[PDB]
This record gives sequence, C-alpha cells and structure tokens, in this order.
Amino acid sequence: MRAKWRKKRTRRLKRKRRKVRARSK
Amino acid sequence: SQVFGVARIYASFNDTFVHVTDLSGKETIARVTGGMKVKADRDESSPYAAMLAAQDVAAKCKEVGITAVHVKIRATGGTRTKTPGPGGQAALRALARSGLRIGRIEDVTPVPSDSTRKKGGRRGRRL
Amino acid sequence: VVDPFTRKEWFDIKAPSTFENRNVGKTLVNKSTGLKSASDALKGRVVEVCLADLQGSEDHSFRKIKLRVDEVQGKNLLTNFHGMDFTTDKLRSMVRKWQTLIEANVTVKTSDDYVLRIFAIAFTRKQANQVKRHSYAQSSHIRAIRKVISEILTKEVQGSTLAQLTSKLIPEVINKEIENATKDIFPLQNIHVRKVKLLKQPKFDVGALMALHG
Amino acid sequence: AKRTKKVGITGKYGVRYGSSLRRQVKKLEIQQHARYDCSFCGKKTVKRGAAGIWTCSCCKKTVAGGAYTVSTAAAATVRSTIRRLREMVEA
Amino acid sequence: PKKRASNGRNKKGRGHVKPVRCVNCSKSIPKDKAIKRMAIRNIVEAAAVRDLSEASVYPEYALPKTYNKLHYCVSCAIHARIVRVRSREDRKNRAPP
Amino acid sequence: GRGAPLAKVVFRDPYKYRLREEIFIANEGVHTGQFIYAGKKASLNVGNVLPLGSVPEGTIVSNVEEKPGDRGALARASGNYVIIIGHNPDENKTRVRLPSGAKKVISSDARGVIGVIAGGGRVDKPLLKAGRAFHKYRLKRNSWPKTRGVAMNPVDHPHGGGNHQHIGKASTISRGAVSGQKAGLIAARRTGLLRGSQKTQ
Amino acid sequence: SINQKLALVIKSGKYTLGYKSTVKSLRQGKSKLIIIAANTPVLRKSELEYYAMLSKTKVYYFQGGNNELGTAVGKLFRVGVVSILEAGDSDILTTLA
RNA sequence: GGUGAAAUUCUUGGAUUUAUUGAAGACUAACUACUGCGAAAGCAUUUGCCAAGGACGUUUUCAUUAAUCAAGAACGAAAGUUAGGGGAUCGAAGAUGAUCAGAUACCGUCGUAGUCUUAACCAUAAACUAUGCCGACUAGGGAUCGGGUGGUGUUUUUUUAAUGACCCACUCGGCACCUUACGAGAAAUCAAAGUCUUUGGGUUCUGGGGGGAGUAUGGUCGCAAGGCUGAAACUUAAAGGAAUUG
Ligand SMILES: [Mg+2]
Ligand SMILES: [Mg+2]
Ligand SMILES: [Mg+2]
Ligand SMILES: [Mg+2]
Ligand SMILES: [Mg+2]
Ligand SMILES: [Mg+2]
Ligand SMILES: [Mg+2]
Ligand SMILES: [Mg+2]
Ligand SMILES: [Mg+2]
Ligand SMILES: [Mg+2]
Ligand SMILES: [Mg+2]
Ligand SMILES: [Mg+2]
Ligand SMILES: [Mg+2]
Ligand SMILES: [Mg+2]
Ligand SMILES: [Mg+2]
Ligand SMILES: [Mg+2]
Ligand SMILES: [Mg+2]
Ligand SMILES: [Mg+2]
Ligand SMILES: [Mg+2]
Ligand SMILES: [Mg+2]
Ligand SMILES: [Mg+2]
Ligand SMILES: [Mg+2]
Ligand SMILES: [Mg+2]
Ligand SMILES: [Mg+2]
Ligand SMILES: [Zn+2]
Ligand SMILES: [Zn+2]
Repeated sequence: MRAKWRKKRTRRLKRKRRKVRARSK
Repeated sequence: SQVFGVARIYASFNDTFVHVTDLSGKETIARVTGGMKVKADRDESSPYAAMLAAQDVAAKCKEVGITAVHVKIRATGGTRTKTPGPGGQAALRALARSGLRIGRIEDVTPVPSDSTRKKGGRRGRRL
Repeated sequence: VVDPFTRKEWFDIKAPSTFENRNVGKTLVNKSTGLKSASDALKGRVVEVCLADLQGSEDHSFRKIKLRVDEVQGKNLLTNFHGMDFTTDKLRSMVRKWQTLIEANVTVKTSDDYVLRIFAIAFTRKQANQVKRHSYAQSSHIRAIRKVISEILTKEVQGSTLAQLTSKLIPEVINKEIENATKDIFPLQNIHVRKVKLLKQPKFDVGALMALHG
Repeated sequence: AKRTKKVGITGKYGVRYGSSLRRQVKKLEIQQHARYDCSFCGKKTVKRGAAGIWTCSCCKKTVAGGAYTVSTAAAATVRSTIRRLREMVEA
Repeated sequence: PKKRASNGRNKKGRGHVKPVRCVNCSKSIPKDKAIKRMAIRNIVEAAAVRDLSEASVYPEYALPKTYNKLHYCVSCAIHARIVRVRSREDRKNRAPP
Repeated sequence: GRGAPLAKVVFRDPYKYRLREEIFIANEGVHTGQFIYAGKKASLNVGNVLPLGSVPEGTIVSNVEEKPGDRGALARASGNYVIIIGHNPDENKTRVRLPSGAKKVISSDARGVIGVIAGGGRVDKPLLKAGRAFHKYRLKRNSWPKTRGVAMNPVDHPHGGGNHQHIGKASTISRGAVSGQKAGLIAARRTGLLRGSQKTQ
Repeated sequence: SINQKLALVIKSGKYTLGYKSTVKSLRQGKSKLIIIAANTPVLRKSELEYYAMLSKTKVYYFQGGNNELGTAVGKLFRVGVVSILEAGDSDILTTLA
C-alpha cells in the first residue's frame, strides 16, 4: 500500500491505542 | 459610405454567438446563436451552424437598416481557455460573404492581470 | 405582432471638433412618447471608433476613442471625449520577449476640471551595433524613466482641458518629449500613451460644451 | 520568583469555569487593568473605570474608549477613514 | 535513476518559482517547468482573407493578428503539443525548430 | 444598565443667557473638554452631530435619527454605528446600513453623530459565573434567571409536563399564533445550526 | 535633520529645559529660539508664543511629543519646551528654522 | 449552460449575449529568461518611509580577533489549531447529476471549513542539488549577472566635448551551460562525486542485511493534530543499486 497511506494507517492506529490506554489511566 | 454598427462575435466552444448592435452598443439589432440553428447540444458550436446563424443574422441586419459593421471577436476568456472557438471564423467568413461590409476588427477577449484561481483544482481535470 | 423596428425612432451621430469627420454613424431609440421619451432616456450612451476611422490616415490604426453623448437636438446628437484606448493587436505585438517593459501612470486635473488618469508604456531597445542578444535596463534606469514620464505627463495635463490635451495627444507631442528627456537615460522604443480614462467630469455647462460646435 | 505557570491574574478563579473561559477572561483583564499612555499630557497614566471610560491620573482628561482596552481596533480605522473623507472636503 | 540534469525543467538558484495553470487541463505547474507556446496567428484564416478584402471598406485595410502565450502541463504538452518524446540523446538538444 | 458611557455636553442657549446641558452617548475617542460642533454647516469630525445629507458616503455615525429631530434612534449600544452608503439628492434621502445588516433609507435631514459608540467589545468577555449575570440584570430588569418552560407543569407552559422533558410538538410557532401560544421559535423561517457564512448581500 | 542639528546644539551650546525657565529666558531676551512639542496644550503654546513675539523670538513647532523632545535633547525625561541661548557649532538659528 | 455523450441547473424573473456605472475580496497576466536576490523557507504593479546585505573599489583601520560545531536558540512552504475580521475566487467534508456490474471516485452541479489578514500556536515537505562546512591544488571554451580598469572603439550633435547606451580586451566575485577527461565511480555519470591499498589539511553529522517499525515503552514539547528522543521479542536469504538483452 502507498507509503503515505500506511503512514496514515498507523497514525490512526496509534490514536486508537492512545484512546484505549486512557480508559485505564 | 455606409450605415454602421458593431458586430461582436463571441465564439467559445460548445456554442458560438453572433449579434450586431448600434455602434454605441446600448441598442441591439438581431442576434441568433449557433445553438439556435441546429439541434443536438454536441453540435451547438460547429462552423456549419455558426454559418447558418450568421446567415439569419446578416439577413435581419440588411432588412432593418445596417449596411455595414465592424467586428469585435471574442473567446470565453477571464480565467478560461482564452483561445477562439470553432465558429468565430465561419461566422465572420459567412457574414462578409453575405454582402455586408467589413471594417477594422479587433479581439475583445477579456484577459486578466491574472488570478481568481482557475477551476478544477491543482491536479487538473483528470479523465 | 410587433417588431420594434416598425416603432423605432431613428438617429445619426455627430462628432466634436478636433478631428476630421464630425459625422460618425447612426442609432435607434423608441419614439419619444409621453411617459418615456427618446430624449432624456438614452442619448448618454458612448461610442468607440478607431480614429483612423475618424482622422482618415492609417498612421493611427491603433488608438481607439471613447465619445459620450451629452446633448441632443432634432435628429442630431453631439459627442465629447470620454476616453482613449489602444488596440489589442498593437499592444500584444509591441510586447516582445528579450526586452524590458516600462509602464507608468498619473491622476491629474485640467483647467475645465475633468479628472483623468493617463498611462504610458515604453520598451528598452537594442542599440544599432549591439552584440548581446537582449538589452535590459538597470531598474535604476526604469525608476528614472518612470519619474521623468511622470514629471512630463503632469505638465502636459492641467493645460486647457482635455480640449487642448486632446489636441495635445493626437499628434503625440508627449511621446517625443518622453523620447527627448529619456535618451539621456536609456534607448527605449515605441513609447506611447496607450490609455487615458475619465473618472470625474465637472458640471454640464451647456455654454462650454457647445464650444466644439458649429 | 515566578509564582504561577500560566494562570497569571486568572489565579483567583482557582479551578472553576474551565481553562478556555479563564483564558479568555485573562486576556481582557490584562487589557482592562493595564496603565496606558495619555494622548494629551503623555505619561502612562490612563487607567480604566467602567467599560468605555478611560481617565488620566493627573492631567485628569477622560476619554471614551473600548470596553476593556483604550482603543478598539474598529474605532481606529473609523478614525482614519474619517480622516480620509474629511480630507476630501477641503481638498 | 535521474534522467535530466535540469531535473524537471529550468531552476538553478531559486528554490521556488511560482505555478501557472495549464491552458488545457488546468493542472498547476511551476512557471519554469511549464512548457510555453506563443500562439501568434491571423484573426481571419486560410480562405477568409480574399472574402475579407472583397466585401470591405478601405484599401486592403491593414490586418491585425492575434497573439497569446500558451502553457501546457507536460501530460497535456505530451498528449498533443510539443513533446513527441526523444531518444536518450535527442533529449539534450534544446534547439527549437 | 448601559453598555456605553454617556457624555455630558453643555451648550449656550441661543435665546436666553444660560447654559443648557445635553446627555450624549459618547462616541469612541471623544474626551472631556473637547469642543463639539452640531449643525448642517459643521465639519466632519468624531463627536460632531451632522445631518446624514452632508457627509460623504462611507461616513460612520452613531445615534442616528429615524426622522429629523427625533433626537436619535439608530445604533446606540456600546459598539454599534451606521454607515452612509449613498444619497439621492432629489427628495433628499440618504441610504444607510444599520447594525443589523438592514439597509434603510431616511431623510437627509436626519441627524447623526460622527463616530462609533464607545465601550465596544463589552460582550467579548465571559460572564463566567452566575453572579455577574445576576448583577448585570439587577440594573436592567427582572428577566434573570430563566426557568425552561420544558421544566414546568403544563398549567405553566406549552412545553410543560410529560414523563420525560420534551417540547412534544414543533417549536416553531405561527406568526398568527395567539397570546399564550407564542413560546418557542416564533415565525422561524428556518432553524438549525446556521452553517456557511452569513453577511447580508 | 532638525534633531541632528538639535543634538549638535546640545553638545556645544547653552540651553534650558521646560516651562518656568524658558519664560525667564524670554523675559530677559536671552532666548534665541524656543521649541514647542506637538502635544503641549494650546494655552501653554499660545502664551509662550505671546511671550515670544514680545521679545521677537522665532518659534519652532516640534512635530513630536514631549516624550521625544526629551530624547531629542538626550535627556531621559520629557520636555515640553526647549530654549536656545547659545547655538553651538549648530546652524539651527539660521537654517530653514 | 456543461460534457466523450449527457443530466442536474438557468430561462416572462427576458435568461445567455449587449450597454453604462457601482461595490467586495483576491491576484500581480504579457514583459519572465537555463536572468536577480535571501541562511533556508521564500520573494515579480507604483510610490514614500524604515533599517539591513553581498560583490566590487581601497598605499584606510584593528591584528589571530578564526574554521567547524554536542547543548541551547532565531527563522521555517502547504495544511492544520485559538480569538477577531474578511469571506470575490476556488474549493477536503457533505449532498447531488451522470457514468459503472458496482462507482463511496474519476466527470458535472450545490457548497461547509478552508483559501486572505491580525494576535497567537504548530515545526513538518521529494523542506531536493535526494550531494555538510572552512582551506589547498588539478583542465579547455563560448555566453551571461554585478563591480572595477584600460581605448587618438562605435552610436547620441551643438561647436567640440560632458554624459548615456553600445563595442573590444582584461580582472575580481555570481547564476548556469559547453567539450573534454590526466582522474573517479558498480555503473548512470562526476571540475568534483578528482588530487584513496602510492590509503592523513581542519571539523560537524548520519548508516552497518531485509522485515518487525519509526511500531512498543519512558521522557519531553503541543490546545489538539501531533513533533523530538526511540527499543526488543520474533521473523527472514535476500531485499536493494546501476547497467544489458529480451
Ligand atoms: Mg472510565
Ligand atoms: Mg524511472
Ligand atoms: Mg532501472
Ligand atoms: Mg523547495
Ligand atoms: Mg427573578
Ligand atoms: Mg434555564
Ligand atoms: Mg434557558
Ligand atoms: Mg416538574
Ligand atoms: Mg401546543
Ligand atoms: Mg397548555
Ligand atoms: Mg412536555
Ligand atoms: Mg430534553
Ligand atoms: Mg506586472
Ligand atoms: Mg541537558
Ligand atoms: Mg542542535
Ligand atoms: Mg469561503
Ligand atoms: Mg462526495
Ligand atoms: Mg450515484
Ligand atoms: Mg463519501
Ligand atoms: Mg524530515
Ligand atoms: Mg528537485
Ligand atoms: Mg573553467
Ligand atoms: Mg569606459
Ligand atoms: Mg529459498
Ligand atoms: Zn494625562
Ligand atoms: Zn495539462
């Protein structure tokens, strides 16, 4: 997949694990 | 020698206009468009049409009074193609060839000290 | 069941004074009825005629003129200055590659208090024996050409209205005093006035207006 | 000895009302409380007292101005545009 | 790799020019990379010139051509106009004709 | 209870030996001791009162009269003004745009005072607490606080009652509604989050 | 410029700063040119001017505040008026002023 | 009107075209180039003002005051964010007309944010010459930009000059191009990417098979979006470069 689109892929993916970890703070 | 008016032939793509007016402009005299004299949208600008409209247009010109007329030919312009349409020529061609006179004709296409961003975005019309 | 031409009142256009043919062309209106009359209604239109179509000789093929209709009388309507434009072809021709363009303008009044802004364009010329292939000025050249043009054009106006200014422009005296002052700075070719527009007329003055007539 | 990291005068509201609002109020409190240069006698001594009224410690001139600042941006352009149009009438 | 010292086209010592808009597709394209044509041509045309002076006032008139500067976007310049595509060597020759 | 400061301005009395004092809304930048000039043949400075007829378009005035001599009606709140946007000298009118955005055309004789009203910006500041609201209306009128009609019983309001809180019927009420009905969005010709720019054309 | 002439006066001449003393200057005819700041109120002004014409002293309206006139003369305070008594190497008295 | 063709759409509200004038905000056409300037980002209407700079000229002045740089700092395209203003244009989102097997797109329309500006954030681009800086040396040619020098050179007429623009030779310092290649490279190519197993002028920084992955974690910066710093387990025999023939 386009690099720019995978850079966005994981960009999201982080923002989600960011979310789930805050549930636990 | 003659009686005078202004021609003003707007020839874009998709259509070509022709209409003589009083050399002051404020007052019309006969119009008729490329679209008028054939029916199929796609052909609304072809020289074969612009002729038959310049046919009608010359007729009313010499039927009302104008014996002669200077032309101001013109493309879309502004932030668009800027280059003459197909039926500018044919029109001009077939309106002098109608027995009306010609005299001193310039190109009044609007041209800008550029800007107002053109349409269709930085990547162009891709098709 | 109409055809406005079976109803159009008709008319012929007369020009001012400082040219050749005072006769210009024809026009149409609408019969001066009670409630909406052919007089006051329009008239105040304008007409662009190449002055080579107005002065006779083609050493004037460019240079268009804007005439306005102010007063009217029995199938005869006079006209007075309203502007002067160049032509597209000449300009688009004058502007060649490989050379500097120089433009400058100024806003200024006259005696008979019309306000106008006149324009001016020149191009750097190769000197006859030049080996390099372009000829450009040194900016410092260009600012000094503008300043002179400016110093010149402000003198040329406020002389006896456009009236004289009209008589001034037609044989392009201005063009060459430019050429005069200039050549001490830089070569330069063409050099014209190109444009001049009107933006604030005085007052009608039926007397004065009638002076260009007879 | 820097007393607070970022609240400044806005300290008094402790924790209440939320950052955003406090941020806004801070901006204009600082505006409204500050000492200003006097257009007339020329000492920074215009302090406020009720929206719109700006008066001078000594020299005692009092000027109508903005609600929390001496001169509102608008009124200034309005000043200069009035300049312009008035120019048009002696010229 | 690389297949042009001029890279795209024409910019050494600038870092940024300014983009023009393609006359055909309206693609944005830096002025120096642009590809340009001076479309100088008669107002009339081929055949009309006779029937011009024929049904006219004036002697021969004068005649005033139309001039306008054309900018293409490569893809559009390639799709029609000046391009062809040239051999590894023909490429380097910048001479017009 | 006023956004904007007042300016006490005193005049001589044309007809009797004595001072007579007026209460002006202070335009921004007018100051104590400043000379104020009022009248047809008066100059275009901040603080003067001039008849809309005599000021070039683009002028910016305050406290302007709906009809000449009504002693001033339009734009008086801290921060507003009106803008002359042209005149028609026959039947001396003068077209202005008010704060609302509305254009209205009034007599040229209508006076207006050159400037904007002082105290602008007053509404940029969060009230923050209930008290500052409280103290605000304490000097206006008895309108605060505001019980949501939707929290009342039905005797009390069109919105009242229900086993959950809800308006229960369209809250856009007819212009032709009758007293005791008009509570909601009266005559609303649209509704919902205004998206897109506003600004009268 | 005028400030440049002024600071030459300062560093080679005799002056005096501020209201009360440039009145003593004016009474004794010692003053060669007084300099009045933009903002100093039109009574102070009108009066100095009156005093001035009575001793025939030419007056220079300094376009600029009392705050800058103070800087103009190199003092860290503000002056509403300066008075010249001796003009140093400077030509202030017999230039455009 | 728009397209490949169309349709959505607009049209007694005389559309589209014409004419006169007016308002708004953006922009800076042609002249514009293998041309200029700036540390880079970037910068193209006039005119005023404000300070700044290189090159050049120099029998001026100081006299080692410098080269490069962890830390730290200034600035930093586009977008994006805060609060105002502005909001013409074009236009992520959204909705539509079509196309299509489908078509969340390409194409057409409506158009929110945005696009401009002020105050403040953000700190990233193929931010590219994919090439660190200071110094030295090594090889031809014609252009050109700036500066300077030289000439009983040209053109400007007046009474010769003075000027100005031109021409020719030289010389500093620019932006590039040409041809060579003693030389270098895996090659493409390179006046540096040359003066390297005949390996040392001074200094900064980064890389050490591919994937895992710029992921986890900690710290830190940010309003946020995110920036900086930044692993391992495990997996794997090739990924990769340049050139050749198909
Ligand atoms: Mg929880
Ligand atoms: Mg490739
Ligand atoms: Mg390959
Ligand atoms: Mg770049
Ligand atoms: Mg109550
Ligand atoms: Mg409530
Ligand atoms: Mg409520
Ligand atoms: Mg209840
Ligand atoms: Mg009900
Ligand atoms: Mg009820
Ligand atoms: Mg209920
Ligand atoms: Mg509820
Ligand atoms: Mg330009
Ligand atoms: Mg540390
Ligand atoms: Mg660092
Ligand atoms: Mg917008
Ligand atoms: Mg969509
Ligand atoms: Mg669909
Ligand atoms: Mg979608
Ligand atoms: Mg990077
Ligand atoms: Mg590049
Ligand atoms: Mg060399
Ligand atoms: Mg010489
Ligand atoms: Mg294997
Ligand atoms: Zn004071
Ligand atoms: Zn294209």
